[PDB]
Amino acid sequence: EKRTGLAEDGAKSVYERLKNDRAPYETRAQNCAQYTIPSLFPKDSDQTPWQAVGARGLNNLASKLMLALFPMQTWMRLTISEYEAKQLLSDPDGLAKVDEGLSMVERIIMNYIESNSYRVTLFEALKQLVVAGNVLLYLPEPEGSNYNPMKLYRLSSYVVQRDAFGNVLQMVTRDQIAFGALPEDIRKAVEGQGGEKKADETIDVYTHIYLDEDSGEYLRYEEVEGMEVQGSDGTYPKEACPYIPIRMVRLDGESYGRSYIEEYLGDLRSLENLQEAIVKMSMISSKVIGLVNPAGITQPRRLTKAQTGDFVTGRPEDISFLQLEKQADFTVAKAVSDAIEARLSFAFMLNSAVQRTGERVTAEEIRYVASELEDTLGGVYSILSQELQLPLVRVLLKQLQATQQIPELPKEAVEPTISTGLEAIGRGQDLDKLERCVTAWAALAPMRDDPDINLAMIKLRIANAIGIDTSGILLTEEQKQQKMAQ
Amino acid sequence: QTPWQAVGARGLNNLASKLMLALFPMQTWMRLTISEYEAKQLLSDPDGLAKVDEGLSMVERIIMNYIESNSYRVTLFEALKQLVVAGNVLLYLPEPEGSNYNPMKLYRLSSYVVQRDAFGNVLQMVTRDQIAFGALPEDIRKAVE
Amino acid sequence: PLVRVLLKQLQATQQIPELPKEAVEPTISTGLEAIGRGQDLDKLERCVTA
Amino acid sequence: PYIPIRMVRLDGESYGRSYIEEYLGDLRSLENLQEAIVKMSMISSKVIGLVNPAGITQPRRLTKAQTGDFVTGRPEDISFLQLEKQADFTVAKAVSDAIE
Amino acid sequence: WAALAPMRDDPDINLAMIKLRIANAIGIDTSGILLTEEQKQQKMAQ
Amino acid sequence: ARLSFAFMLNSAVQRTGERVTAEEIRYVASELEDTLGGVYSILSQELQL
Amino acid sequence: PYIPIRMVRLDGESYGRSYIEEYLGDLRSLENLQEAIVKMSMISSKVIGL
Repeated sequence: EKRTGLAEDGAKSVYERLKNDRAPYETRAQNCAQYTIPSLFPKDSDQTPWQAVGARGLNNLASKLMLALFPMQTWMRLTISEYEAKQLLSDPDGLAKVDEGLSMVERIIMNYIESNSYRVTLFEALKQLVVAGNVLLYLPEPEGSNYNPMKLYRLSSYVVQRDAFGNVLQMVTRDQIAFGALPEDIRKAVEGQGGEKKADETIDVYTHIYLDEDSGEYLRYEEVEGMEVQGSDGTYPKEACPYIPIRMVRLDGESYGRSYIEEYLGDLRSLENLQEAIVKMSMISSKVIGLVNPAGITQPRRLTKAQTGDFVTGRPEDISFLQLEKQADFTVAKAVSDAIEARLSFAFMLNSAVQRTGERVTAEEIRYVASELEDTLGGVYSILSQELQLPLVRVLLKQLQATQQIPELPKEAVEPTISTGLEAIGRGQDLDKLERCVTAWAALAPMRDDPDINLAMIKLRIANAIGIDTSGILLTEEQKQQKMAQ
Repeated sequence: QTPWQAVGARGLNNLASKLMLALFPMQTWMRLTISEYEAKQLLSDPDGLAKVDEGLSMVERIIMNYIESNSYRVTLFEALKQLVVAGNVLLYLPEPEGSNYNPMKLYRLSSYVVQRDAFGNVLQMVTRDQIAFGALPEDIRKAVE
Repeated sequence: PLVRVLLKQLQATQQIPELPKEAVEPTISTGLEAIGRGQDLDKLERCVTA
Repeated sequence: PYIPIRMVRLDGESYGRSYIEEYLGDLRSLENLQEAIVKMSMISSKVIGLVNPAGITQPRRLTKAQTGDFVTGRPEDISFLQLEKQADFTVAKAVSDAIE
Repeated sequence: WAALAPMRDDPDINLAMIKLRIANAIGIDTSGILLTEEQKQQKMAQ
Repeated sequence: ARLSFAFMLNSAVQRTGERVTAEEIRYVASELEDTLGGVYSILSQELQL
Repeated sequence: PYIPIRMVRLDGESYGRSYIEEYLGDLRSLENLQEAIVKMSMISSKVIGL
């Protein structure tokens, strides 16, 4: 069947069209990668760098973020939905069974992420997210309990179109598979479409995903050499598309995202250009060249051949050694280079932005400057929890629930709330409030045996101000007199 | 074109980061409490009161759950940057509409306009989107040709 | 303004289960009050130390 | 549902002022200077030989020499072009730094 | 839990609930952390 | 020096510039731990499992 | 039982990148410089009478 809508005139033809507005982004990504790690986004179409600062910064930033966002620890938290949680009012037996299945679900997701090598690709994705605007993550249908890894498309080989509100209208990926590696059906279709193909010839395979105007849901198909692939068609519901295009830095009303490094590219290239001319300098400067005056007696052969300790026919007025003596010029260059590199280290939260060789670095300023690095990391992290973490989890839930790898739970826990960050680590806001109230209560120990002060009321008021539940914090009359008797 | 120095870049970035962690943290950040007038009514009625405070600090957690689930933090960040560099930002939050992914919309100063009265209340606004024809809704698309 | 609006939008779509009149127009604290490190707590535990 | 926000108010006016605007002077000053400084560092780090063509020392023979090599020439013919704007720099640096 | 030693002999504070709540926020199993009624009164007797 | 950070050589701490404090040693050492945790958490997925 | 391992993945590619590659520029630089310096030290240690 000929399909229409956004897929009216072929997948490849859409890819081609949308590529036009994507181009700036991939130029920008190519420039940033040039001065860090070029293999992330090479300057092929529309060699290593001199300095390694870009390289170790990017590597650092990714590592840090990946150990924050996706640690070996449990990192999401599923909890009962607010509405259904109001239902199980005065039903602890029926509740605590919900939370048991939810925290089971937690563990299943975790076991999946562990066993399908999600961490490794997430790393590569973070690098990409940092250097270029965007990554496209694709997680296929679980399909058994097999090794189901994730797939990553770097900005160069995929394309996106968003509406007014930033919702995804259509996507087109473009794999480049060698003919030999293609499935037989596809392989046969291709050569049956004319011209016999060599095993090492590469074949563009376009994958089109798009919103249908009629259905409130996505359609997908694969498309090779202008013809749709046999049984490559499919559909995805709007709220759970397994293709996730991620932006690092949003500009609303725009299909792709800006990148992190781009903001600090000015100072990065500046460093690169300088570090080059300095290294070259040092090379001229470490080269010894003698100068025998040919008007003199001292003959150069006789010098080169000499053993150490040797007396040789000559005068010292004939030989001189070519001195560079660009000694001051160097320290000006160095001072600048150093300044910039220092500025970059802060932007890559390298811990050795503390390392200043100027003065005796106190201990007290270290804590303050290290908390400027924590400040700016909290920034990217709290943005990448929304952008990368929550969508990845939300989609994994729906995917696993579809294949009944998630044993049936009671209605309450089908749409739970997904906590991430410090809550899940078990170091959250609730615990803090509780153990700040305990420390506030211990400060009325020097009046425990009160004359007429009434500890009960003050005890409850402290908890209220701080904001603990205080649902069964105070001992009731019947339970207190019961405990007074025993 | 990029700038020669990155002091401004890290400066703005710092400022926004700090502000956004202060204004919109993962913690609860608003607090809803009984109105002064109606609170005077429930004088000597604790049982009837702390039920109000119970439904309110429910409301808190609902708003919070929405802000978490609808990516409010990420757009607030971009808005704070905008707010610092250009004088003003425009936030648009559409009708919840089911229980779906309803994000917020941001209009930079360049693509919206405002007129205020004497007392500074809003009289009119006019935003200006710039959509590719292909992305438009079919009804509009067909009107346009 | 952000909060005030959300309240009115959520109460419109009855994504906010009905509460008794008192809590339809409440007062919206922000800042330190909410964090649980406010003026009230300070005054209390300054009175305990006195 | 449309909320137009201002950063810094000026009463009786539809739009708001910005935070950075207040400090723009010192910011553009910085940007002008750090430019002129960066460019300085590129001049200063560039080696350029000067072989006196009245002389004996021929430049082809200097560029082709290995390290350790002895070569026909006199050190009155080669000189390396020095920028020595060492003091002028630290003036510019002092000011840049003060602003930063 | 060692931080509520300066109020172990509580007047009307209820250690039981706060002890379980701390464990929940941290996120231990709490599957048989509290002493049950029959097992507690058994231990009080012995 | 730069390469020593990249190879997590402990003696990237060793700077002859200044009297190296005790408090910065810890902080710079944990840059090396940071970047080691990086390669390790990858190679655990790539090589170990 | 054949396990081919990659260090640094590039999705859609059969072989992996290396860890050192990312820092090779600074490494060859050192090698070149250290060579010219060691060679300097042999010229500097050599006594020749005239």
